[PDB]
Parts: sequence; C-alpha cells; structure tokens
Amino acid sequence: MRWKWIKKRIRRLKRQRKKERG
Amino acid sequence: MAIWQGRSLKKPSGGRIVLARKKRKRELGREPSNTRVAEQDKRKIIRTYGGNRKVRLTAAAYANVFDKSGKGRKVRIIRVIENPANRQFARRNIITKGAIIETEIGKAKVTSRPGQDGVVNAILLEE
Amino acid sequence: TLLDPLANALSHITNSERVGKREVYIKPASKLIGEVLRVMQKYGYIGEFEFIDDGRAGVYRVQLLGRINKAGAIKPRFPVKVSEFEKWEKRFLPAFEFGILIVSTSQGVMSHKEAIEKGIGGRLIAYVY
Amino acid sequence: MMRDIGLRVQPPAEKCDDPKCPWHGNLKIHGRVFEGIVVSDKPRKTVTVERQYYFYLNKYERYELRRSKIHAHNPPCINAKVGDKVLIAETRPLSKTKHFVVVAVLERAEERR
Amino acid sequence: MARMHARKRGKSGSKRPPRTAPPIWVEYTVEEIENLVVKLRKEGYSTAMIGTILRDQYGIPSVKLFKDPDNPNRNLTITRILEKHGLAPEIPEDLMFLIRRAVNLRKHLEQHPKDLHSMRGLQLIESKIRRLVKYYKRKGKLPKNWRYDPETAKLLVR
Amino acid sequence: RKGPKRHLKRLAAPTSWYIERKAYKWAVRPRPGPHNMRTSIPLLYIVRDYLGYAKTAREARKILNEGKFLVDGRVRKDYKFPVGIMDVVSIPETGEHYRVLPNRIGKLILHPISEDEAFIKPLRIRNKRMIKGARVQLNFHDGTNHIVSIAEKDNYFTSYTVLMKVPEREILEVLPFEKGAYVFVTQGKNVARKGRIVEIKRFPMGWPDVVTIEDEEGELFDTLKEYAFVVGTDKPKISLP
Amino acid sequence: GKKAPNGEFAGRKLKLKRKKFRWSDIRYKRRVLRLKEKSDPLEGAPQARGIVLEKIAVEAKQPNSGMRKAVRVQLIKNGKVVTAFCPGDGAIKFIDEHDEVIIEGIGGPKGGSMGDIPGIRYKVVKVNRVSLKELVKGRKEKPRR
RNA sequence: GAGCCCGGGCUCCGUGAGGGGGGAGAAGUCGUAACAAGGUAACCGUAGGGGAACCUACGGCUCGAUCACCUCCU
RNA sequence: GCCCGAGUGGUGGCCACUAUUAUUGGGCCUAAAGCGGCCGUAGCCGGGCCCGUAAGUCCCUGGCGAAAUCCCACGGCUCAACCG
RNA sequence: AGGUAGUUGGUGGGGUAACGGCCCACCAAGCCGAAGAUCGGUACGGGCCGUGAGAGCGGGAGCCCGGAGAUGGACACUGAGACA
Repeated sequence: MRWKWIKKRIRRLKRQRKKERG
Repeated sequence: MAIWQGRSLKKPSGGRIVLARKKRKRELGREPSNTRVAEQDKRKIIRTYGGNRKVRLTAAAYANVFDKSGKGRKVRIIRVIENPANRQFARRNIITKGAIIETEIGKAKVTSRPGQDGVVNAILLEE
Repeated sequence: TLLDPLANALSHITNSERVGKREVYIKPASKLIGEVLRVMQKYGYIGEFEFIDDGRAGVYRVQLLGRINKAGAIKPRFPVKVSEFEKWEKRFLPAFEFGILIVSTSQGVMSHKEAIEKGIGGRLIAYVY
Repeated sequence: MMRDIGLRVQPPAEKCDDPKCPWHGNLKIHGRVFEGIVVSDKPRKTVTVERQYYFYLNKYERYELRRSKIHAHNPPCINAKVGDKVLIAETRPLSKTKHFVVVAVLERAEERR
Repeated sequence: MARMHARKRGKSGSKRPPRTAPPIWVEYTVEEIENLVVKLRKEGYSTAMIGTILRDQYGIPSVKLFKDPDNPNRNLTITRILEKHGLAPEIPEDLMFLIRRAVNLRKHLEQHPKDLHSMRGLQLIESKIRRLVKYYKRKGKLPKNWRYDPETAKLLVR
Repeated sequence: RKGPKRHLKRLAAPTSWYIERKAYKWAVRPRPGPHNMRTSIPLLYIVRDYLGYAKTAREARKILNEGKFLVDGRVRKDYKFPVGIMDVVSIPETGEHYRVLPNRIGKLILHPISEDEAFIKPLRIRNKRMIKGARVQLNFHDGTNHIVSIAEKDNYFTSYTVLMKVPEREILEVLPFEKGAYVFVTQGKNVARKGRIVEIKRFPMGWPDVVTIEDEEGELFDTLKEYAFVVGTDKPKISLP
Repeated sequence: GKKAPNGEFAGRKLKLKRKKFRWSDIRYKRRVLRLKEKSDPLEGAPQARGIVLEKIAVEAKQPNSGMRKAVRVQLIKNGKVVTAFCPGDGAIKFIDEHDEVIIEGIGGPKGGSMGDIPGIRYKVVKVNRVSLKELVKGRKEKPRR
C-alpha cells in the first residue's frame, strides 16, 4: 500500500508538475 | 469651503477610516483670509449658525497701540514685518493673532483674531 | 519544581487515607497546610498532628481517624462571591450536610459552614469531606 | 504657574509650563484620574503611559491580561523617565491622540520585565 | 529531592546536619573563626572549599550557626565575612566558576572541531550562565548594561 | 432623525410619573418649562389621570384655560406644563393644596396639605452667581430666579433654605443648612425621607461631594449636596405620612 | 495537567484554544463561513420554482433497481441545472414539459440523497402551482396546459 | 468642489473548447499484491526500475514469521 | 387499530440530545490524536518565615445600568391570553 | 505580518458654535504592531429574542431605544435647527 501510494502521489506530482513547469 | 470632520482621515494606528455619513451643516468650515494693510477698511458682517453675526475683516487701516498702562490709539500703520507662520505671509501683509507690524513709533505685536472678532489693536515691543 | 505545596500535602493525605495507613508524613510544610490542618482538626476530620521544624523544613505527622473521604485544593483558586457560594456549594461538596468548602477570608480561614455563619467570602483555597 | 491642583496631591517643584498645561491660559484640569507606567520619552514634551488592568471571562471563570496605551503630555517643569508610575489628568484635547496631561510624578530607578 | 537536568538520573541525597544551634564540644571565638577564613582566602582557595577545609580540619559544619548571633541582621558566613573586609570577588563565585570553565572549552573546540558532544555542552553551560546572569542583574551583583557573549566571557577571565 | 425629538411614546414615557404603560402608542410629552423632564409631571396628567376631572383632553384643556389650577401661585394655560417638584400647586375653586413629593418608591405623587403652607415654598437654589450692576441672584432648578441679598454671600454657598412668598413673587426668611438641621431628599434612591443632618463632611474630588444624614429610623443616607434639599428646621409635611 | 492552563490571567489562551478547535466541526465551520449557503444552489432557500427542461429516468443504487421518476428543471434566478426526484407512483404523467415546477430538498441538506437515489438532493412538490400529492388523488384538482 | 470622461494597471461577477480527481456501477482483461510464513515474512523512510498489482537496494521496526539450535527470567 | 386533534404532516434553518468542542464537563500505548530530542524568549504557573501597602479579593454604604419582555403577588376584562 | 507621510508629536496660526493635523506654515521623526496591528470577509448596535437543568450556544423579527439612508453621486440657500 503506502509504497504504492507514495510513488503514485510522487508520479502524479511530477508528471503534473512537469505539465506546470511546462 | 472646507468639509471635515475629521473622522475621515486615518486611524492613529494606520487604519483607513471611512466616512459613514455625509456632511453635517454645523460641521462645515470656511477658508482662510488675507487681511491687507491699506488706507481703507473693508469689512463685512457674516451670520454664524449659532445665530450671531460676526465680523470678518478683509482689510484694515488702523490698529493701535498699548503700553503696560494701556493707552489705546487709532492711528496709521505701515508694512507688516515678521509674521510667525510663513514669511510668504509677511510679503502680502496678512494680519494674524500673533503678527508683528510697524506702527507710528515702535514696533507692535498683534494680539487679536480679526477673522471672527473684527478688531485690530497691538502692544509695543520694548528693546 | 513543586507548586501548590498545600495540594501536594492534601493529595497525599487523601491517598494516604484511601490505603488506610495509620498516620502520615508530609515533608514540605507551611502555614497554608498548617492552618488548613488546623481548621480541619477544628471541624474534627483528623486526629492529632505534630510538626517538627527541621532546619530543612517543617514536617507534619498526622493521625488518621478514618473520617475523610475526599479533600482537595482548587486549581486556579477562583474568587467566589457570597451569593455564588450556593453554586459552588452544589458542585464540589457531596451534600448540604458537610460544608467544608475551605475558602480563605477577610476574617481568617474558615470552612464553608464557618464562613456562612459569619457572612464574608473570597477566593477558594481547598475542600474537605 | 505654581498653584494647588487639588486631588490631594502637590504641584511640581518648579514651574514654567506652556499654555497646554492646567497652570496657564485656557486648558484646565478636570475629572478622573488614572495610573500607568512610562514606556517611552522619545517625542518632544510627549510620553507614552501604557496601563495594565484585568478583565474577566464568564465562560472560563478566569481573568486575562490586557494593556491599554494612553498618550500623556509631560510639562517641561518635570521630566518623565522610563519605568515609573505617572499620574494623569483628564483634560480637553491637545491633539488627535493626546487628551491627557501629566500632573504628579513618582520617579524610580527600578525596572521589571 | 532530585532534578534530572540534562539527565534522567536522580540527584545525590547528600543532607545537612539538622543542628540549628552549634556544637559547644567544638570551641571558637568570633575572632578566631574570622582569622581562619581570612587565611584561607589568602591562599587562593574559594568559599565552598574554604567551608570544606574548615569542616574537615576545625570541625565547624557551616559558619552561620556558630557565628550568628554576633550582629543578628542575618547569618554571618564566609563571604559575608569576606565582604566586610573587601576580600570578596565582585562577581559571585557561582557565576565565576561557571564562566571560568567555559573559556577552556572554547579552546578545545578551536583545535578539534569535529566534536558533537563537546560542542553540545558549550550550549549546555552558556545557558546556565545566561540564567545566572539574568537574575543577578535584578538582584544586583552585575550591572544592567551588561550582556553575555563569548568575547565578553574572554575579557572577564583575563 | 437629525432634527429635534418632538414626540414621546407611552413605552418611552418614564415610570417615575406612574402613567399607564400600554394605554396607547403615544404619551403626553412635556414641553420645556420650570423643571427636568424625567423629574416632572404634566398638568394634563394631574387633571385626566390623577384627579379624574377629565375624560377627554378637550375637557382638561378647557379646564386649564378657565382656571382650575394655578402653578407657583400664578395662572397657566399650556396643557403641556411640567409641574415642578417640591412644588406648590393649588386648586383655587375648592382651596386645596398639594406638594409634588416623591414617594419612597420613586413615582411622582401629590400629597395634600392645607392652604396655610401654600404661601411658603422652600427653595434651595441650584446655583448662585454674580450678574452685572454689582448684584448676585438666587437660582432654582424649577427655574425661579430672584435678585437681591444685600451685597456678598451673608449666608451660605447654595445650600439655602429660602422662604418664598409665592403669590407675592418675593423672597423672605433665608436660613442655612447646618449640622443639626432638617433635609428632605428629592433625588436619589433614598427619596421621601426627611431627617436631621449628622454632618456635611465631604470628599469633593471630581463630581461626588458627600453629605450624610440619619433620619427618625436611623437609615444612613449619602446624597450629594444637590440631591439633598434643605427642608429647613421642619415646616411642610413628610411624603408618605 | 490535563490540558488547560489554569491560572487567573491565562484565560485568553483558553479563549483562543476553543475557537481554534471549534473549526474541526465541519458543520460549524461550514455555517460560520456559509458554505452551506453558497454551494448547493437555492441561495439557501426553503424552495425554488423552475422550468421543466425535460423528463429523465435514472437507475437505482446497489442492492436495488427501479426507475425513479426524475425531472430536469432549471431554477429561474439561480439559473442552475438541477436533476430531481419526483414523489408518487404514476406522477411523471401529470408533469408536462415546460410547466413551472417548484423544488425543495429531501432528507437533510448535507448532500444526502436518500438511500436508494444516488444524486438527487431535491424534491418536487408542484405542477402549475398545484402539487403532486394533490394529483395522486383524483378528486382534488387535475392539471392544465 | 460631485458626477462625468480618457489612457494604463490590478481584481471580481455571468459564461467556455479542453482538462483532474472523488464516491460508484460491478458480467469483460490482465496478474496474484496483501490477509495463513499468502507459498520470496510484513511494514517502514529514502532511491531506481517495471504495463499493473509490484520488484529490488540500503537503513530501521515488529504491529515477525514456524519448528529447530543456542542464550537468559519468576 | 394507535396518536393527536382544527390541526396534522413535508422540505429547509437554529438549539437540544452531542462531556461530537469538554468552564461546569472529553481525550491522545494499541481505537483519532505526543512534536524524532533539546533549549530558552513572550506567556502562564511558584517552598517557608516577618513587616508595609490594600492593586486583585471579600464586606458595607452610596451614585447608576429607561420602559417593555421574564418571575411572584394582588386587582381588571365571563375565563385566560392581555392589561393595571 | 509588517503598516503608516497630515502620517505621530512640537511651535505658531486659520477656520469653525466650539477642542482638535480639523486645515495650514515652520520644525521634529515619531506613531501603530505577535496582549495580532494592517488587510480581507461578514455584519446596523442595544433592550431583548430562541433554545438549553445549568453553564452555554445561536439570533437582531414586530415593539421600544440610538445611529444611518431617501434612484446612484455631489452641492448650497432659507431658517434655532436641513445640506432637506
């Protein structure tokens, strides 16, 4: 679980933060 | 003409205070005046809201003097020299409650408000 | 540190009580506690005490009859009007009978019942019943 | 200059006060009286006294600490100093924020907080 | 009894004599006692150790009990015996020993700086000084104009 | 509302007159006159409500134009007349006198006494001040002003007992208030008590200036010199007899 | 010390504590801001009239299936799209498209559609200023336009 | 000395292609992740990698594993 | 058949229940929730013993917090509401 | 989370029914703030009101009391009084 979520949250964050940074 | 009060400036704590009413008649005010040195006397009577007529001097030609016994006169004056407030005023001869002026013999110090009372007399300065 | 030395007296005295030892020892000692035990004895709740004043401290050795149920100090020590007494009457005490809500007063120190008979009040100090 | 002020207090040892003191002119002593402590002397003839009082809260049964600054005009006959009680008169306005004049000073070298 | 400060460990239970007036099987005059004190402060010993040697050699456990009454304003004891003579350090010994030590630390750290623990007691000794300062100011052994710092610690010691 | 308040409501009508409170939506409002508004009583009221002589105000007003009442030994006709306190009011068509006295309670009541006491009206004067022409004058807070006292004080500060010959508009028999004299209390929550003054010792700083008194009962009353009114050395009757 | 400062002058701390900790009641917070009043259209109101854009039927929830009668109505001043649950059996009949339909809530304003219905926050009372429970009974009045 | 206007800046209301997630619907598909040592104990913070569940490294923790083997403790 | 009764019910809001906002009168090992640990500023809170003040605090008096509404009495309207 | 430039104060003066930075000339650099200022939201305020065993919580409706307004916004006369 919290492994999952942390990396899902991180990937969401990055990918989206990539989309914001871009 | 001048509005005020005077509740419409700022708070002593840097708040903005906003007016939450309008004008009140009783609480309006008039503008300052220039009482000139001249040979003629230009007066006007004006009616206050307390219901009392008060004289405004718009010019004058006689002040005149007092000692430390107090023997008054009505005689000629000449140029206003030294006004406390601003030296600009001492050029255009604006009489004030604390003005200083040249009289016939000795300099004399004004000691009355001619913008509500309508009077000009002085007391001699001793060197 | 300590504070409320009284209270740390009282609280022993009660936890002392609840066990059913014979007598107590209270290492820190004072007027407050001294006086309060005095008034306490005056109502009778306790038997006899001796304090020995050591160059360190007063100590009270107190004799336990069995009477006391619960006797506790007040936390912020509230001021209480003589009209508000009845409220503080119903709350803290167990019923109308007991009446040692020990307050501190203009006259000195008293219980609740000794306060009411005079007629005077103030800030609360402790309770006993 | 130097006349009895009443309140059961004595007037300053020296006098030479300007017309914004109740020993001259048309500004006069009247009314209620307080006491408080000098924060600052920095403005000219002007001194901050901040009072401490307690207030009650009915909900919690307890008190609170509140602190009301009051602006006080010091007469040039006497100088205020930090950290001493000062006595205040209730008078008509000097200014936007100055409604008070200092009447009788009890001065002190001591300071807490 | 205890206070586990910067520790979890209960403090020593060392305890005073419950004597309130002094032994008379021990015998010294107000004059003799005063000499003993002055001699020891002349050595370079300090008041705790002065009270220590007097205890171990001359058999007086605390000075207050023996001396007072001889001017019953208060108890007469070592440094109050010293101040009347002018032998007292204007800094209280408490505050002095403290600061004294402190300046020694700094020199170690100077040369050795990779020291957690040694760094961490610098922080633990200053902050006792600070306190000891703070209250004295208000009591008055140290003027209110002072404030504590590591250059104003290296000046008091030298 | 930024002009003058020229109506009064019943609910806004003060209960120191014992008016009826919900009779209508509007009460009779005193005009200015002799004495204070929430210390007075309207002529209308004494007629319509107090003494029943009216049903409608068309009655009362007629009654006051013809002359069933004189106030202060003098005729009236404004049917909005505040009748003063400690006051002389006369019925001339029957020969009645009432004092406008406060009760213990604090409502305004009329207390009936004979015609003889209706020539005298104790004044304690509200202030005393110099005027031009080198005179002083005697004030009151029912307004009534008198001139003459033969230069300077000759008597007391303001706590006076005056004898006013009320039909004659004249002042007679001046008498101070002293530390064994009588006082009637007209203002305060100690009203309707008449007593013997213990002393006049005071703590004057600021507004309060203290005067104590103990009555026949012995109820210690602290009133202002002003709330205190000098009834004299005892002449008119006490309220609640 | 069980939390709180107790002490004469401390109270202010108390006074701010409560308030700080009050805002953990969703309901309280929400009202004191007015989120109840801003979000779930109405502008807060008891009820709202609106024009029946169309009639739609939706499915029931988890253990359930049955065709609930729902309208789509547009509130008129609110100007917001509301899908809605209609009381009664036959009903969907008596409601013509483009009659006025007054709308209310149903079963706590919280958002809670009743157990069966997913969405529906709201209720219908009326068809052309005469209600639905009056139109389930034949006699009482019958509809127009 | 108002309203009024003009040029710019900042903010807010009605409304818009497109875009994010939630509580769901539980008849399609992939896998077996966890819950039994779940069939490689599990979790944990950090880092990389994989379609997914997730795997691995390093450090921690037992809320840890089943006998066995060894060691202590009323 | 039960309730209530010219009412009864629906939606909405507020308060109670909710010691689910803890003053009265809540918790926080594992249920939600202890900061990874310390320091000390502001704050709150403070051992004993004597003396001054009486600021808080209590007691008494006195000025005062309009009427209305509330509570109690008596009186009025047939009764009560309502009013005096 | 820092705000403040008639801005805080001083001297002298104007204007006003009148005190006052109300306004103004000169001089000074204060004034306010974590005991929460400033800014933003929301809101007439009070008597009361609802509820609750109490403590408390919510509320400003008739009515009374005080203030503000009169299509938005400014402006004077006339009068004791209006900026009506």
